[PDB]
Amino acid sequence: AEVTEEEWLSIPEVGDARNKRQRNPRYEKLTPVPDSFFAKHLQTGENHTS
Amino acid sequence: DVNPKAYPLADAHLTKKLLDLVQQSCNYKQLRKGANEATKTLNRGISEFIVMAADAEPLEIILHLPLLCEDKNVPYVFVRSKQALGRACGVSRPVIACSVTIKEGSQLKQQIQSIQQSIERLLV
Amino acid sequence: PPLSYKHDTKLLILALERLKEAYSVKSRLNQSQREELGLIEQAYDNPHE
Amino acid sequence: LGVYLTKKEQKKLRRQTRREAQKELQEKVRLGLMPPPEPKVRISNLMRVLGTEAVQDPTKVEAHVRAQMAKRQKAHEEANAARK
Amino acid sequence: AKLWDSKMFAEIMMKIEEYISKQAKASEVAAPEYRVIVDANNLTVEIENELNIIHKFIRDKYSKRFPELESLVPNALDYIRTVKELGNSLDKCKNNENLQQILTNATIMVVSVTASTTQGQQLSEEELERLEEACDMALELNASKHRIYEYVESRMSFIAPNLSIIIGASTAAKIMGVAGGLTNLSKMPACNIMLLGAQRKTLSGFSSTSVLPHTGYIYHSDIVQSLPPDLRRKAARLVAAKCTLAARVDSFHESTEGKVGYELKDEIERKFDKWQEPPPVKQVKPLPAPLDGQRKKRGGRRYRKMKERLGLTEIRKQANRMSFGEIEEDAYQEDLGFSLGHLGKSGSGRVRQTQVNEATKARISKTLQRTLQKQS
Repeated sequence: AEVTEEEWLSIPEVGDARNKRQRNPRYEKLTPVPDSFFAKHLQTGENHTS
Repeated sequence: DVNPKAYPLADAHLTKKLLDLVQQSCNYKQLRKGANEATKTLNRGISEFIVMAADAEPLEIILHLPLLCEDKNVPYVFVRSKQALGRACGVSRPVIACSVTIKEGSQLKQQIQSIQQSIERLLV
Repeated sequence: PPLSYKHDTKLLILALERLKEAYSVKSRLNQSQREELGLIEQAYDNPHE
Repeated sequence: LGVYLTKKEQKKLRRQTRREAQKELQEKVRLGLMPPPEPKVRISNLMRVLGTEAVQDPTKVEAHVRAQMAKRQKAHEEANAARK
Repeated sequence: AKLWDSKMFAEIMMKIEEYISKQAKASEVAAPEYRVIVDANNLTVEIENELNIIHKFIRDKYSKRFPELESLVPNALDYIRTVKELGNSLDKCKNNENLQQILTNATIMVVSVTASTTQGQQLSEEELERLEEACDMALELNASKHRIYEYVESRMSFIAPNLSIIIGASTAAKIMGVAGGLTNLSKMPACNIMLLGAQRKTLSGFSSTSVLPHTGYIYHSDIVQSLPPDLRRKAARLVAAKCTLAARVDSFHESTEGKVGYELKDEIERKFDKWQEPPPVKQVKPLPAPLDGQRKKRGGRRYRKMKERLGLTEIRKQANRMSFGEIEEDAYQEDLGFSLGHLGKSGSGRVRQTQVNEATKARISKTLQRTLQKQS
């Protein structure tokens, strides 16, 4: 109750610290696994005859 | 005029050639902007001359460079407007001091030397 | 590790394989995973660098 | 005295002039004063732009695309010559 | 020897120039005060160099006793105090109460560990007395340096008024002392002043950031230390720059009242306020509405490249084809939910092996390439 009207007037608007890249990030696109993975998986499992 | 202390002040004719040479050196990356870089070059002994502006409210911030030049035997010259010097240096922000640096087999050599002579002709 | 180590390459190959096994089943990759895979492949193409 | 400008200002001025010219051409096309631009076709671009029609008569298509390439080349050369 | 000559030179200098400084200090307690100030601010460099000579001699002598404490203790004065509190007695290393006030607890542990299994032999009596007199003279010169820095702090109001206004008087005295003088400091670049008095603190297994390297007396000043750590280094740079300006004014004796000092300190405070200002109000973007209809998207070389990158490859197309009836043993122990499908499986319709579409090669971003080139 002791707060004066001027002190009420002085409360500042809350601001968000994080910048644009965190507030509104660009879409995180997805990409398929490279074919090198399937190539390595298939090459592995081959057995030497000796 | 505005800076009566700037005894080695260049005339209007010399300022145009000075700024043209500064811009050409910036094209060849032979220019160092700012008083600190000029001092660093003078200490390294790689500069040949210093072009400084006569408009600066704490003017003595550049006054260290001339004396050091007399220590390192390097010509120095004063210019009227810091904004023009900065524009010649390739920086929109005002620049009060710039230095020109030596490169092995530089194409600017002769022009440099010419301006050097002018400074010695301007001193007293 | 000396500049002329005999096993300077086998260890790098094994380390790259261990790092790559993190995505042996990942059908989708975000930016971090694809950057990691790109770094792994770039290191695999130029082992000396 | 003449005043220089930083490389940033040079890039911005060139970009603004180029964008102005492109918008000018596009709005000229909008108002019908200019025909819509034709695709720029080269030898590699041939089968992509005129693929459905190069099978009709390939030699005429080759002549047309070579004529377009030569028109661009000769426009460049005549601009240089007039600037000489 | 070198110690004897250095001590004699230091005593000769202290009997004359330090005595003159003492008389000048006691006068205020035609021979103007300016020459006394200048000779004191040169005496600081003289005693620093002779203390460096003393420290080198002490290092050379103590290498026989303890050839490792040099790397463990980088500071010269800390080295001298350490050898004073250690001497030939290395078993004293345990729980030294006196070592706490000189060395940090991080490095006392390291020096005790090293002295536990060191190969340094014990010095003889002549080495002990030589080292003891060397350390005593070194600490006497350190006390002289402290007194002369107190004198310079007292004279701060006269030598460099603006620069004393910008930062602490003790910091101003220390930076002029390490720089070599008001003129010597004013001739230094701003990027170098902030590096004054930056001891090469050794990382005791910790990261370099814990050491806080490239940090000078300006970084430890009053105003700089009143900032959050993430805002510290930058602040130091700013202060250094302004400090330089003050020197470049004070070395020419301008604004002796300190008007340039206020004109720089107010803008320093303004920059600090701006850096510490509360973040502004930023509206949040509402989620875009779902899309319907058709949106015209262009084609061309970029579209072709993106389609090639995101398109289905032959090996990938053969991967998600699973043979009916013919059961395949799971070749991935770590996960049974992963299979190659027809890839490598009988009846796949490919006599030869399906090659790798190199259009799907994994490569780094442009900015990652830039960073790698920088880190090369």
